[PDB]
Amino acid sequence: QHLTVATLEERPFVIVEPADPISGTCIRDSVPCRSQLNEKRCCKGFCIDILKRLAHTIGFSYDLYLVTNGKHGKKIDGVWNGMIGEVFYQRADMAIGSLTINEERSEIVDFSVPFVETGISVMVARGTTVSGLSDRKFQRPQEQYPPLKFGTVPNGSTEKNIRSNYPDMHSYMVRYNQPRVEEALTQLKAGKLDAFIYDAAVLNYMARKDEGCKLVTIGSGKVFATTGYGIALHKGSRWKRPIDLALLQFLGDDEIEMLERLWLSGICH
Ligand SMILES: CCCc1cnn(O)c1[C@@H](N)C(=O)O
Repeated sequence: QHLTVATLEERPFVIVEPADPISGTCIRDSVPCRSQLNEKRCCKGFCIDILKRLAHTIGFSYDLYLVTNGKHGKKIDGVWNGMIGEVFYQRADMAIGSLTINEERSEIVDFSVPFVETGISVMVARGTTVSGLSDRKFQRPQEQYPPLKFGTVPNGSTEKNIRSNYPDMHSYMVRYNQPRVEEALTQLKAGKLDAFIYDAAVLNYMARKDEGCKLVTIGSGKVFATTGYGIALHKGSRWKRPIDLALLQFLGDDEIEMLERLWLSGICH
C-alpha cells in the first residue's frame, strides 16, 4: 500500500535540505519531502532512516511532507495542530520525527512502541552554578532579585509537562520562551538565558556536539518522567502492529543502536 507521512524538521532526527542544484534530485541518503503549504526539498536523519527501513521491511511506499500547521502537536480550544493534528484529522496515515509520547496525545492517536528514549533535561553553560531542576532558582523564581533566566520552546510536551506539574514556575518561564533550539542556544551562549529546559534526546545531542564543549545538560532526576519518541498513527490503525514488530526487530537486531551511533554521537562528554 501507499502511506502519507507527516514529519517536521528537528536535527538530527529530521534534517531538511534543498535538492542538489546540479542533478535537481535528492542525492546521498536523503528522500524527497514536500511542504504542507505545497522549491523541492530533501529530508534525512535518524527518523528518516527508521522510515526507510519500515517501508522496506513492511513493504509500503510513501510520500513524506513537512508540517507547517504548528509543530509537534498542541491542542488549542478543542482543535489539534502539528503532526498530531495531521494524524488525528486523518490527513496523514502516520507521523514520524522527534514526537514525544504523552497521555494527552495517546488518548486520541495510537503510538508505535517507543524507539528513542527521551524526557526533559536542562542545559546550562558549563560555568553556571545551579543544582538541577529541584533548585529553588527554578521553582521559586521571583524570590531572587535578579531572577534566574530560563525558558523552553513552547507548545510541545515539555511545556505541557511543566505547566501541569509546576504551574508557578511555568508562568515565570513564559517570558523566556524561545522559537527554536537554535535561538535558545544562541541566547544561552550570550548570557540572555541562564538555562534551557527541553526534550532530553535533542538537548543531550546538542551538548555532545557543542563547539568547544561549553554547554552541558543536567538530568531531571525525579523532577520529570522518562518517556520516548513514537510514531503516531490513526486511533485503531492497522499499521501499528506491523510497525511495532519491525521496530522491535530493529531494536534487537542492533539496527537502532547503529543508527544512534550514526546520527546522535558527538565529541563532547
Ligand atoms: C516545539 C516543541 C518541541 C518540544 C519540546 N518538548 N518536546 O517534547 C517537544 C517535542 N518533542 C514534542 O513532542 O512536543
